Amino acid sequence: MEMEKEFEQIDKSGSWAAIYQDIRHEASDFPSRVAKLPKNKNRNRYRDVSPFDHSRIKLHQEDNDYINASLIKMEEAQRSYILTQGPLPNTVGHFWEMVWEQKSRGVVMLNRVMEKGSLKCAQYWPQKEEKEMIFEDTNLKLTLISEDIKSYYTVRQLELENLTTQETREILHFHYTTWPDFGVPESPASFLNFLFKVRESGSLSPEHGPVVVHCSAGIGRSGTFCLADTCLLLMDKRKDPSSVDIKKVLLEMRKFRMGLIQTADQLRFSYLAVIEGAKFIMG
Ligand SMILES: NC(=O)CN1C[C@H](O)c2ccccc2S1(=O)=O
Repeated sequence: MEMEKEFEQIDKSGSWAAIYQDIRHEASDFPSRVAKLPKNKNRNRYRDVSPFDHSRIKLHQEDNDYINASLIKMEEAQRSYILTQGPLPNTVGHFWEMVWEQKSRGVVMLNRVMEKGSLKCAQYWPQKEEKEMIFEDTNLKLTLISEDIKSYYTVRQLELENLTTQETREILHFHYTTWPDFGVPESPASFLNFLFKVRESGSLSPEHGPVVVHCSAGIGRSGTFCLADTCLLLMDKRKDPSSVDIKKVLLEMRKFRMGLIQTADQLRFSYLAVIEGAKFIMG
């Protein structure tokens, strides 16, 4: 079926939970043996969220190459994404090592450091120009260059220096700051505006490594971001945009990381975002 009328048909029939459970039943199951090794327990935020072995990002390190991060490679859309958990106190150095080694331009953050009164990720970037951060375990230096605070999101320019080689690179930090503590946003308008700002920066384009996107577990809000982006790109590429099937795209992405889209409300929100976004693109 088309999307917008399939949407109204699920609303009128109140069957979002059943649609979402079907997706959960059909989703891929691949091994995640490296994630479960005892030496990696303090590298995982949640015991039930792990990268598959076949698609995990490897650190270029002979001691321990493990990080909780997955490469989502979308062949028809010609887009790739790295989805990862919010960094832990003992993985902030690994996080920036990955950004460097994968040649990423942008980092997309969809959570606040504290939500619901608890810590959802480490404070992994510097908040003042004159107070830079040094990660001694991976030999990187990180400096805040500029910060632009808007009503729904903040964009930061950061400098990452590999202290071994003295090479430097400019990284863009896109921080969506207004996702509610509970539920999903009422309108997708600010989330779509944010997606378009990431696109306009070059951070999603083939001349760079894959964008790094995270929330707390790296599957819920993070899944909503890449699902909406890929569906909109396919609608632009194809002769028949009504042939884009959001459930089929989601199942393709779940071949590369488990659990993408965590609730039936996130699934409904993803439909809403793609529907509204397809009108603004046009024409
Ligand atoms: N002095 C240090 O140990 C260096 N670190 C870098 C950074 O300050 C940071 C940020 C958030 C959490 C942990 C750390 S750290 O301890 O790894």
